[PDB]
Amino acid sequence: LSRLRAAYTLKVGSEYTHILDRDERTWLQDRLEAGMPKPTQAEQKYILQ
Amino acid sequence: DEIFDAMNVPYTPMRWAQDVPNTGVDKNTRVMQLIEAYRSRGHLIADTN
Amino acid sequence: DEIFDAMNVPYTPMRWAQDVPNTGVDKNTRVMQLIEAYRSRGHLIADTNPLSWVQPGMPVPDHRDLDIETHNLTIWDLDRTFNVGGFGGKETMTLREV
Repeated sequence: LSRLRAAYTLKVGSEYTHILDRDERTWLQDRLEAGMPKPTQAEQKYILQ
Repeated sequence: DEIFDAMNVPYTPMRWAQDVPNTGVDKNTRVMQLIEAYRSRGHLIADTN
Repeated sequence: DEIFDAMNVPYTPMRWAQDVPNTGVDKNTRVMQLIEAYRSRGHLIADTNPLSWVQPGMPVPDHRDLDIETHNLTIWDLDRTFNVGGFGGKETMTLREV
C-alpha cells in the first residue's frame, strides 16, 4: 500500500495501463513506482523564483 | 471522517473490521488484483484537485 | 509453424520447453497476471481478420505478456492446479482450464 500510494495517489494521477505495447507500458510503470524524488533545497528555491 | 475532514486529509480512513475467518479463500491472488486496480484506476482517488 | 500455416490455424503453437526449476518464484500470482493480460489485450491475437493480412506500415505492439513462457510457466504446468482468486467463480483451477 505505501508503494502503491506513493506512485499513484499523491499529487500525480497517472493513466497508462491502456497502452498496448508491453515495453512502453513497463517503462512508465517502473518509473512511476520508483517514486517522485525528494527535491533539494536548491531545487525548491529555483521553483520559488 | 470528521477528524480527516477537519485536518484536510483527502483520503478515506482505514475502517474497523474483524479479522476474516479462515475459509478456503487465498489472499495472495487477491493482493495481485489490488495491485492491478491501483495501477489502472488509482488516479480516481489521487490528490489532484 | 509450417503445419499450422498449412492448416490455417491462426494461433501460435505451444512451444517445447524444459520444466522450470524450483526456485523461490511463485506461479499462482503469475497465473493472475496472465488472466489480466488476456482480459486487457487478448484481442491482439483474436481471429478477427477474415484475410490473413497484416498491413505493412502499421506498428505492432509487443504482447509477449500473452505467452505463458513470459510468466515462467510451460506446457508442463497445463495439468497442474493453481490458485486463481475467484476467476470463473472458482478458487483453484488447472492452467489448461484457465
